[PDB]
Amino acid sequence: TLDGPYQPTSFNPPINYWLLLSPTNAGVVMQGTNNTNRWLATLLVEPNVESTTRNYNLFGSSVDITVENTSSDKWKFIDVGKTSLNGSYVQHGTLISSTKLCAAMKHGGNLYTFSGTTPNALPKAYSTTNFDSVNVTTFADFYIISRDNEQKCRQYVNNGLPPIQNTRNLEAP
Repeated sequence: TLDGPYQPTSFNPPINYWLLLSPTNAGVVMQGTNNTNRWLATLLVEPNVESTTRNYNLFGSSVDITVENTSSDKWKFIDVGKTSLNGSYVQHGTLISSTKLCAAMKHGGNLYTFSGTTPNALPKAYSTTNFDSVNVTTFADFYIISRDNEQKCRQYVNNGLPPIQNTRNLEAP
């Protein structure tokens, strides 16, 4: 099989697969909803950004969100979510990254993303509801890595993608 890259698209991902996103610049990286109780997204903020209100298109709506990135050297991924149609988005996990990669996976009713600071970012679970039916729309090129190969996803998120598009076969010893 071919891990990627795949171009921005919308689909409902199966459980037990990581989607590894490779955005180029700040903005919305990906979003997903179950159309019932969760509307979710990951935002990207470049280094060296003082607290500022930015506009993001989430599910077609114009949403103003106050963001900051105090890191001089690393990019900041921000997980955001709301739990009702008219609810406010709030910021949850963050991933402070030199690689500009983030990732999400549905497993066991939970939604996992990477959080922390590279090269020591780790998967962490959101478990406030059953997330199994949440779809995705990606706004960056992305790769698909099975949970059985989670070690490969961890290594890429923390250390970078290979310089060529052969991820199926490229892994550190």
